[PDB]
Amino acid sequence: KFLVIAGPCAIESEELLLKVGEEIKRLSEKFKEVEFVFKSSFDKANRSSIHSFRGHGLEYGVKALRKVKEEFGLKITTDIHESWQAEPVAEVADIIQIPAFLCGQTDLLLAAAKTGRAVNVKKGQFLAPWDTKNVVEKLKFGGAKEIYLTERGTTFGYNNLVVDFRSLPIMKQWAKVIYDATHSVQLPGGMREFIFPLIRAAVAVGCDGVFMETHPEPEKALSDASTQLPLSQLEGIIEAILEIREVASKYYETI
Amino acid sequence: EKFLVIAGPCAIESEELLLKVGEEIKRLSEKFKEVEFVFKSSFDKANRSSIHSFRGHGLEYGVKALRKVKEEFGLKITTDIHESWQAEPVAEVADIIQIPAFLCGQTDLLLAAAKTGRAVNVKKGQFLAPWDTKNVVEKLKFGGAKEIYLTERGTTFGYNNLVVDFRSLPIMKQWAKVIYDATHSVQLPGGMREFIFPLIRAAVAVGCDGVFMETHPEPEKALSDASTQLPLSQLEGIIEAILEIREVASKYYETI
Amino acid sequence: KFLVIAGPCAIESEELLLKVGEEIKRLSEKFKEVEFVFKSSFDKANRSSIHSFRGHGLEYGVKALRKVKEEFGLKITTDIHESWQAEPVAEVADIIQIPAFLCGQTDLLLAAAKTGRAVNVKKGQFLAPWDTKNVVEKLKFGGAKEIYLTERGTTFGYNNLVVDFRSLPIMKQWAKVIYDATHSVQLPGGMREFIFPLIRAAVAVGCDGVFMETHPEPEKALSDASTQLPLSQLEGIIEAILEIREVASKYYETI
Amino acid sequence: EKFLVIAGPCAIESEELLLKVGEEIKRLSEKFKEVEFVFKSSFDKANRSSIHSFRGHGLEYGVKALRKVKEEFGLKITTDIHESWQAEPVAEVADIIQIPAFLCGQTDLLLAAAKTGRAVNVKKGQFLAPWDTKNVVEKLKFGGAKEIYLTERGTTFGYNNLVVDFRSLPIMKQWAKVIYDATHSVQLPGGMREFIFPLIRAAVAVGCDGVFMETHPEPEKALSDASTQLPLSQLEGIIEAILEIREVASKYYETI
Ligand SMILES: O=C[C@H](O)[C@H](O)[C@H](O)COP(=O)(O)O
Ligand SMILES: O=C[C@H](O)[C@H](O)[C@H](O)COP(=O)(O)O
Repeated sequence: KFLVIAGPCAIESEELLLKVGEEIKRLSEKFKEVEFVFKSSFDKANRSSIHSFRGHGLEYGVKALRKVKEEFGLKITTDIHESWQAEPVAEVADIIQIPAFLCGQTDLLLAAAKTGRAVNVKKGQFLAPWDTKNVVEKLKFGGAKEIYLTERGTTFGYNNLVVDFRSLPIMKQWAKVIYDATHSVQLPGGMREFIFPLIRAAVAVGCDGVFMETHPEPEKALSDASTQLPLSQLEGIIEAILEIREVASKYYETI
Repeated sequence: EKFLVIAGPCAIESEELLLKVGEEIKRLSEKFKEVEFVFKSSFDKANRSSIHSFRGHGLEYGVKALRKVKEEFGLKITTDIHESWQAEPVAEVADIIQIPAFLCGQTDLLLAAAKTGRAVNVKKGQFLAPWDTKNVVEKLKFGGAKEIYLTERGTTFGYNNLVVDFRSLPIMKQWAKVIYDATHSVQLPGGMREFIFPLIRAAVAVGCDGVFMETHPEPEKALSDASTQLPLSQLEGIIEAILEIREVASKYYETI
Repeated sequence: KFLVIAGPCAIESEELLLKVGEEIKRLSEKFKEVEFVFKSSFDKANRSSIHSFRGHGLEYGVKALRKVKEEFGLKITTDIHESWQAEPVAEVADIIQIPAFLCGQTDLLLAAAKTGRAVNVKKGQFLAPWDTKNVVEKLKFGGAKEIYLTERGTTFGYNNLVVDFRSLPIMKQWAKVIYDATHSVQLPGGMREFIFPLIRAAVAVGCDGVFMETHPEPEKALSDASTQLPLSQLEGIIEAILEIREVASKYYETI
Repeated sequence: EKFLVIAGPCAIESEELLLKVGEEIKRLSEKFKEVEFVFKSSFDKANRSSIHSFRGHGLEYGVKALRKVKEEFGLKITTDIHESWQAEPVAEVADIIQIPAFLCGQTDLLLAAAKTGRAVNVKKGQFLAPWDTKNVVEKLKFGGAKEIYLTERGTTFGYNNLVVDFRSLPIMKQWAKVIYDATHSVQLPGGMREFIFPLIRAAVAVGCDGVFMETHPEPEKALSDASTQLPLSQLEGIIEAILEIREVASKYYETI
């Protein structure tokens, strides 16, 4: 079924995770046709500034995510940054996420694949659509069975990203495709006004799921404040994409 | 608002080809009554890569052929101009005067089109940022244009490649009606037909005021853009699909 | 010999042209090894705003340029924007310049070639280096014998241009290459601080000439105010590029 | 200031290959006394496109081979790290710790290199703007780095292509010494050796603190970057040329 990956950008506190988790649980009950996966990072490994928020550590993060899975019975996903983190994370993560900048790091991919868990690789801003084939092959070599490729924008000049929707049908040739509606509109080193419009495009073209970061009060988020979606708007956007998908799916090309 | 569909053969290879495509467009206009069809075809391809490629049969012949289409089928007409002097004669048959992408900044050409009293559709240059189309519209308004369109046809992305930045649609909608060019946006400067349909679906899901599509009875035999012109028999199905997606997505279109 | 095309961006007045022309004449006498060509546009056909300065017309422009050629005996070059302007311009212009946005307009190229004059085509911001071969062929078809291709930057994201120096050796395969030091640093819709550094790169790589707009008081220019080079700095930059060229020329690849 | 030349085989294919290249570099260091040579070679290619491509013989073997080069030729050494834990062992032989382009933003890796007390050279990411390297340097300084370098190795320009924006050299010089990577800047992601020499000439004419060049006795047989590694016999001539261009251009280098 259609996948929806959502949650707060960073694990600011398990309290925050539980609040967002509650709403995601509710939506989960309202849209039985959709598979929800709760996402949150235990560490922001590449903030621009050394003085910005990174997180509270892997242990605190895995624990908080554990609380969410136990308290709401929701699937979990979080990203790893070095090979050694794959094993401890796979304890609670149903899907291991590979950061865009690290999509080419062979050891990280193999470490993730070895855990037996599903792997979702964010397509690097520097990577061409057809070059993701090699990424998938590495993961298969490492034993991965459930593989996802996430479109999150491509470098377009300086401090700007563009979404080349031709990438969706191309990557679909070798993996399930997810569209990241949050980071695709960000300006490296973004405009929330473009999040919904581009999400509509993604489902009209055809993808296997959408990725969206949401926060009760984006204004106060410790990361991606200007792009995280207000929690109260999540339901409406999901309903909208299911409606558009229902109609457009009739024309999705056979890949 | 009535959705605009601009379609027709890339070039006026012959008056016969035009009537053949025109006949099909006329039939679709009778079916899709919620759509405003505009027949398009260039009397001249002024910037073919090679000096040896087909350009056309001249302005006189072209206007004459386009007039035959309007007279026989009662369809609106659009064609592009390349120099200021062409605006007047072309305005005699063209309901919408098209401004080529490479020429979207030529002040005199814009002014020439504007003073004819006809609608003007400017192809956004492959080098132009979406927010910079504001001054292009300002020039047209200054010149007397009352009905203005901006067409998204891709942006330079490395060498011999174009990418469609759909953020341009809501941005340009701030100052003009927006049209999505489904044919030229997938061509590799100096074409990939498999991406025509998916990208047009994205355009209507995002929200635009119309779509531009070149169609030919037999693309394979086309004298220009043979790789991207849509087979005529496929037009009806594409239009039905974009109307369906437009309908379901419409309640979510943001207000400017 | 090495070509140096210089002059004020636009013909603000024949007075301005004579002042710049005087200095160019002087430099002409100081550097006999260089072929100087005076440049100035009689019309800025694509200003962003309808309210910006365009010029005083073709007649006034051709007349002013005529005064410069007669009073100083300097070669002349100016750009045309529509086919009909080719003939009247060729009366005084030794080199007819084709604007970057119009480098693909067949009739404009043929009209310029038919005049018998030399033709310098500014490479479009949208054009790939290898695609200039077709441009040259069009001009040869039209009778052109002396053909130049000018590097002036390539579209790089929005409102930015990058100079891919690989273009110099590539275009050299079919025409003489000129490097435009002024427009290459401009930000469409620029930083004067990068003009000199990039000029040095151009001569180190290897070109047949340089193009530079200069004005007695750039601060007061009616066009390209932030990028035109102060007249007083022209001599030093020219001396610098001749010195660098003298040394680097030993390594210019055989094309 | 003493010009820096970082050179060596892309990968440590064997300790034998290293000594062969090292011998030539040692000879050039005796001739070009105004140059500070640093021998470079990766103990691991952690991001080859294919899982089937050559990666290396391990960290232990690599450090051992690099140590043999330093001991036998008395040359400075540099190699890249891919994860935080590698910084300590690598710092035992490496005078300069290199940070891969894709990893230029990984805070922990930067911090790990910085606390070793060794110099750190960060390859500017293909996705990073020149002005955004300021925070990368800030992180290193925060971590204890006293000698920092930023290497220009090209920027993403469309698909499978990189362009070198030479404006980056004077921009990055504001906060660190700048090195120009002559090998990777001409490679087509997922190589054009004919552009290596001309672009390196541009780099020195613009002004940099050093150049980075991969060289192999027989590029054709290289296990990595066989298309762009410079034939060893050509190194001397390239170095002489950049020193000559640097000299003549130097009086014109702008002050930061
Ligand atoms: O503006 C021109 C449009 O891109 C056309 O598709 C153009 O005529 C391309 O022509 P060619 O196939 O000669 O490059
Ligand atoms: O960062 C990696 C450098 O670009 C190398 O040249 C890299 O290993 C490229 O490898 P491949 O030839 O497998 O794509």
